[PDB]
Amino acid sequence: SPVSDTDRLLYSTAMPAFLTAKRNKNPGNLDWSDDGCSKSPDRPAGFNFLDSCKRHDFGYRNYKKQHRFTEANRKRIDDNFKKDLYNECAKYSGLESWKGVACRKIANTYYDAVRTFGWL
Repeated sequence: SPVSDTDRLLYSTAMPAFLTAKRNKNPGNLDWSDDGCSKSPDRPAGFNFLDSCKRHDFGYRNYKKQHRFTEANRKRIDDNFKKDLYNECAKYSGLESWKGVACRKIANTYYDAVRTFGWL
């Protein structure tokens, strides 16, 4: 099912396994292309936001190719993007008190931006 696999990969798959599925284009039937963070840097202040953007692009591109890119589905995909970004930020310990807090503040800005302009 194109929709059950999209949602599994979007909402119930840890990032490394999502990137593996991406790299292998598996399952082949769906859209695996991306423009990274759709011009906003991929690594703002040197933080890796590209993996989260890749998954956010997966969600947008596949819901559009599918029947369901509504405003309420767009928000579910945007919220999963802040989740993914916060997962990356939480990799700073402990120490980078600092990196984690700065990364989260920029993640909030990236999230705010997709909420506002993502319908384009």
